[PDB]
Amino acid sequence: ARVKRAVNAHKKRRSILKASRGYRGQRSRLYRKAKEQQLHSLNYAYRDRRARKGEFRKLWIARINAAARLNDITYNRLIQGLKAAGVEVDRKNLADIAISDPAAFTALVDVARAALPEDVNAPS
Amino acid sequence: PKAKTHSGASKRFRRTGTGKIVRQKANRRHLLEHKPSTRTRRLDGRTVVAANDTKRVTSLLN
Amino acid sequence: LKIDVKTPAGKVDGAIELPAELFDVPANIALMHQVVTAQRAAARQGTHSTKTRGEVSGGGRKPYRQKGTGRARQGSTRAPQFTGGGVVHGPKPRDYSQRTPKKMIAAALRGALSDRARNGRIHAITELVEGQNPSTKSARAFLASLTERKQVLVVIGRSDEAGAKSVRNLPGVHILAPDQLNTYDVLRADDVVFSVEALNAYIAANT
Amino acid sequence: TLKLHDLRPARGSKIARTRVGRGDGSKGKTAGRGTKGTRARKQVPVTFEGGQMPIHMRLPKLKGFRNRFRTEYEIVNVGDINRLFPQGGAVGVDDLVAKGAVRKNALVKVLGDGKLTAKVDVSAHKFSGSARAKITAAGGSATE
RNA sequence: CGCGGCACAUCCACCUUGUGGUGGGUGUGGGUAGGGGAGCGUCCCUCAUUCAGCGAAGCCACCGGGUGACCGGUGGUGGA
RNA sequence: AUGCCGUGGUGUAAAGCGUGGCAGUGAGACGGCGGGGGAUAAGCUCCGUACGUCGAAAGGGAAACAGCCCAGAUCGCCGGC
RNA sequence: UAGACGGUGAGAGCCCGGUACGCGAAAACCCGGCACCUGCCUAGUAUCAAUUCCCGAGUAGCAGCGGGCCCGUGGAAUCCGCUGUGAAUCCGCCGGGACCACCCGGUAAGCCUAAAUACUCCUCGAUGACCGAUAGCGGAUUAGUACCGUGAGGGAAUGGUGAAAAGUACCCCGGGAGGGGAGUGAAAGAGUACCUGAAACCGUGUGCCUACAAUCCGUCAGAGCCUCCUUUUCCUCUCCGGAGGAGGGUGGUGAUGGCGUGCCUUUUGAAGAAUGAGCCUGCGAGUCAGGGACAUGUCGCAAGGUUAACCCGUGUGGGGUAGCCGCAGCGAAAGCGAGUCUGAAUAGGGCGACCCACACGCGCAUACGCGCGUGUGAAUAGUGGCGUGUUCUGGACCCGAA
Ligand SMILES: [Mg+2]
Ligand SMILES: [Mg+2]
Ligand SMILES: [Mg+2]
Ligand SMILES: [Mg+2]
Ligand SMILES: [Mg+2]
Ligand SMILES: [Mg+2]
Ligand SMILES: [Mg+2]
Ligand SMILES: [Mg+2]
Ligand SMILES: [Mg+2]
Ligand SMILES: [Mg+2]
Ligand SMILES: [Mg+2]
Ligand SMILES: [Mg+2]
Ligand SMILES: [Mg+2]
Ligand SMILES: [Mg+2]
Ligand SMILES: [Mg+2]
Ligand SMILES: [Mg+2]
Ligand SMILES: [Mg+2]
Ligand SMILES: [Mg+2]
Ligand SMILES: [Mg+2]
Ligand SMILES: [Mg+2]
Ligand SMILES: [Mg+2]
Ligand SMILES: [Mg+2]
Ligand SMILES: [Mg+2]
Ligand SMILES: [Mg+2]
Ligand SMILES: [Mg+2]
Ligand SMILES: [Mg+2]
Ligand SMILES: [Mg+2]
Ligand SMILES: [Mg+2]
Ligand SMILES: [Mg+2]
Ligand SMILES: [Mg+2]
Ligand SMILES: [Mg+2]
Ligand SMILES: [Mg+2]
Ligand SMILES: [Mg+2]
Ligand SMILES: [Mg+2]
Ligand SMILES: [Mg+2]
Ligand SMILES: [Mg+2]
Ligand SMILES: [Mg+2]
Ligand SMILES: [Mg+2]
Ligand SMILES: [Mg+2]
Ligand SMILES: [Mg+2]
Ligand SMILES: [Mg+2]
Ligand SMILES: [Mg+2]
Ligand SMILES: [Mg+2]
Ligand SMILES: [Mg+2]
Ligand SMILES: [Mg+2]
Ligand SMILES: [Mg+2]
Ligand SMILES: [Mg+2]
Ligand SMILES: [Mg+2]
Ligand SMILES: [Mg+2]
Ligand SMILES: [Mg+2]
Ligand SMILES: [Mg+2]
Ligand SMILES: [Mg+2]
Ligand SMILES: [Mg+2]
Ligand SMILES: [Mg+2]
Ligand SMILES: [Mg+2]
Ligand SMILES: [Mg+2]
Ligand SMILES: [Mg+2]
Ligand SMILES: [Mg+2]
Ligand SMILES: [Mg+2]
Ligand SMILES: [Mg+2]
Ligand SMILES: [Mg+2]
Ligand SMILES: [Mg+2]
Ligand SMILES: [Mg+2]
Ligand SMILES: [Mg+2]
Ligand SMILES: [Mg+2]
Ligand SMILES: [Mg+2]
Ligand SMILES: [Mg+2]
Repeated sequence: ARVKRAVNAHKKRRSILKASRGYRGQRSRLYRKAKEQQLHSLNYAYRDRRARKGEFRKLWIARINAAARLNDITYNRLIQGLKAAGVEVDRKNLADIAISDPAAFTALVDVARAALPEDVNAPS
Repeated sequence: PKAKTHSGASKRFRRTGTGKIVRQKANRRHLLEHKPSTRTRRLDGRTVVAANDTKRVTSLLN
Repeated sequence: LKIDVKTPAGKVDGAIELPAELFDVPANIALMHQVVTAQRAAARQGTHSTKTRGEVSGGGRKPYRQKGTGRARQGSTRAPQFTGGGVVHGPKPRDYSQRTPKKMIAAALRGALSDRARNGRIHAITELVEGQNPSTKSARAFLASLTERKQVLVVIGRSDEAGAKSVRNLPGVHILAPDQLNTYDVLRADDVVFSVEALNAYIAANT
Repeated sequence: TLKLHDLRPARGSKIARTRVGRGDGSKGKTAGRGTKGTRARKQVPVTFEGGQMPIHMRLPKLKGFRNRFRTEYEIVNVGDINRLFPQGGAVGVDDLVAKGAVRKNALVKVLGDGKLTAKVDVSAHKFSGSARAKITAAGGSATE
């Protein structure tokens, strides 16, 4: 029995050229260049769904470091003060309080300031 | 298309009763003056074909 | 174990006993799958061919110079990557006759007839038609008073040409000699219908 | 009832065939060869050991000839004359064939492995030395 | 490390007690050449069953699904 | 000093040894240490090393970096060290 | 006795050609019988003597050089060629693997012979787990045609309207080609460019973005605009119709920040400035034959397993013992045999055979099973099918020279 290869072969061709809409050039009109882009387009999501855990953290740190300095204490000494008083609030929620409610992030500063050791440069 | 056996290795290897392959030993045909009798006697008899050359001798007899 | 002989347009006249070493063998599934497969393979006519690059016509020369043009070197105009060249590893004429042993064939037939006789399907009739000229409207009605199913294997003698002609053109009726029972035909049928002259020829061929 | 959509092969007797050269998810482009040498396009013969003088030209010939007239004999031990014949009687060349201990149209020779108690009376070709003393020690006899 | 998903290997109790599933321990799963294990899709045949001029195949779009090859539902086109 | 050979303890699941099936591989590269040829030149050559990494190893660091340092990716997470 | 197959406006045993089953041949040729015709025989047979005659000539033998047989000139017989030499007619001559002798077999140098077997340009009738237009013959189409070559030779591409041409009367723009309106048809989303009509490639309309920006063309963040379906609280025209904004959501786009050196082959190492690819669609590469060889899965029978050719069957079924492998090994071999070879050796080795967990039994032993027992019934095991991996011979995974 001889088989025409065509009904089988057109199945991995439609589902590349549906996941390749929006690209510009030969990379959305031809099969041999949309396959080469999907190899790069799916690796750039596996590389970046793990990198973006470290890229929202990098923004929460900068938003805490900004709103800490409106209450004249560094980020170097706010996280020490919050770990000493036992406040286990993560940095996503510690940033969204600093944006959306400024009179509640202040009370987490006056707790981290008061729970800090008295001579921060003294050996301990 | 009936498979031939190698016509030379069937003069240099035979079989014992339990599937072993035996052979003879060399250095005993000529130049036997300077060989003492503790060397011509070690080369007498038949030994089992060694464990690393039993796949290329099976596939010549068979 | 005891199958009663029926008569065309009539009654039960006698009884024929089915022996146990021929109709009560246990049903072995993994053996009948090998005898059925080895029989449809013998039905393959095996007549299919293509041409290689050495039998497609022409192609004897080398078409152009190997160095100089900028095209790929090609060697023959009928090599298998050309449109119109020979087929590589194409089908040749082949035989498919497997070589199943005699005991694996006989003991799969006896497991096939046993599985029909265990559920009450072996019937025995004294003749299909009560004359010497054939007729189908009677033999359809007579096989409809026996069974009401779609597949019937009618085993009658070889020299009974009066009744063999009577069941040739029924839809879903097969006809075979007593010494031509095989495993693929009993297993297709639901209802094996012997003859009392034909069952005594199969039992006395196996003691 | 057993129909043809109820027959299936035994579990494990029909395993799939390894089609090779059909993608990187299976045995891929090189189809289990890898190399760029003789093994990658051709076959290396068995008799060839890279150039040095091979295993069938280093070792010498096995000594001696084969006999053109070696009349062999078939073998039945006296321990299976006992078990096949547990009550005695005449044991010819013919009855040993039917009982399944010797080949058709060949010559028999009774050896002596085992114990014999039954009063057998065996006719054969060319008895052993230890068979005329395990048969005459039970009242039997050994003719030709 | 914390919380969820999957896979293999062994261990511990249970039932036809490996032809194997159920339940929790612990360990383990980057990979080329290469070895082993298990599957998807096309086409032909046989057995059974089912849909089709009240619109099959094939082709196109859209809404969904599976750990992967890939699959399904609705509409449009079309004519065995 | 090390390294190797044997034995008695303690520790460790995925170590070993024997016999079959099927292999591939036999052009290696640079770094640390020990030496030969060279001019104690070389991104030079040829060796040793239960030495590493690459090859066949992505991630973070050395501005960029096959071979250096840290660490071995089963998948998810807008969570901590 | 017809449900084979095909046609008919779609899947038909009952519409048609037909099938099952029967009938049919003026003449021609083939075969068969009887006649005519043509030929042959009608004189030997049996016993007996053993003298004589004959029984296939430049042939056989021998020699020289070659050919071919398992046999590559070897110790080389039988068989055939050429060149020399060259017998004998039964007490004859030749063969039985140099050669002799004895024995058994046979009559060379004259001739003819059915059947079993090999083949298919062609003729009729059947069949396909073969192809369906880049397949299948090169050839479904002017096909060995066009075309190329002085020549021998090489050697293409091109099939499908519809059920039925009912093939768009007639009018309008136009020189026409082509269109529009009508019409035919179930369908013109079938218009002699014609069934279905994918992709590359090429227009047109439209929502968004784009003229201060250095972009393996993506991915993660991410504003803004457009589009379509909905809860809320309102306008309440409310049976309305969902009128407008806010909130949420699907789909399109993506100002803007972070990461980011295309795929493939070959390499110590490639984004490469090492090799390959302009794009798409189809085609293009571990396949077969054998009772082959080795392993392994699985079914059958199991001290046995199994048939080959062949025969009888309307088939896949039933027969067929020749054979192969198992059944006992050692040895160069004569051979001997649970043993055999080496040897002067009941010395030692080499290969090969040989069952306990008992009780009883045991010259019984401190104890411990050696020697030997009926079973207490220790577990050996091969052969043949079909699968898979590798392999041997063949073109042997596919393409490529001078
Ligand atoms: Mg885009
Ligand atoms: Mg992290
Ligand atoms: Mg010698
Ligand atoms: Mg000497
Ligand atoms: Mg040719
Ligand atoms: Mg050529
Ligand atoms: Mg062709
Ligand atoms: Mg047969
Ligand atoms: Mg590739
Ligand atoms: Mg290699
Ligand atoms: Mg190489
Ligand atoms: Mg290569
Ligand atoms: Mg040499
Ligand atoms: Mg892995
Ligand atoms: Mg890991
Ligand atoms: Mg691999
Ligand atoms: Mg429709
Ligand atoms: Mg189809
Ligand atoms: Mg789909
Ligand atoms: Mg649909
Ligand atoms: Mg459809
Ligand atoms: Mg080398
Ligand atoms: Mg080297
Ligand atoms: Mg080195
Ligand atoms: Mg080094
Ligand atoms: Mg150095
Ligand atoms: Mg160097
Ligand atoms: Mg170098
Ligand atoms: Mg790295
Ligand atoms: Mg490593
Ligand atoms: Mg790095
Ligand atoms: Mg960096
Ligand atoms: Mg920290
Ligand atoms: Mg029909
Ligand atoms: Mg008719
Ligand atoms: Mg004569
Ligand atoms: Mg001569
Ligand atoms: Mg010759
Ligand atoms: Mg002789
Ligand atoms: Mg004559
Ligand atoms: Mg003649
Ligand atoms: Mg003839
Ligand atoms: Mg013929
Ligand atoms: Mg024909
Ligand atoms: Mg063609
Ligand atoms: Mg077509
Ligand atoms: Mg011309
Ligand atoms: Mg018109
Ligand atoms: Mg019109
Ligand atoms: Mg109309
Ligand atoms: Mg219609
Ligand atoms: Mg239509
Ligand atoms: Mg066209
Ligand atoms: Mg069209
Ligand atoms: Mg601008
Ligand atoms: Mg820059
Ligand atoms: Mg960007
Ligand atoms: Mg290089
Ligand atoms: Mg490499
Ligand atoms: Mg470039
Ligand atoms: Mg390049
Ligand atoms: Mg190029
Ligand atoms: Mg290409
Ligand atoms: Mg393609
Ligand atoms: Mg021997
Ligand atoms: Mg001994
Ligand atoms: Mg096969």
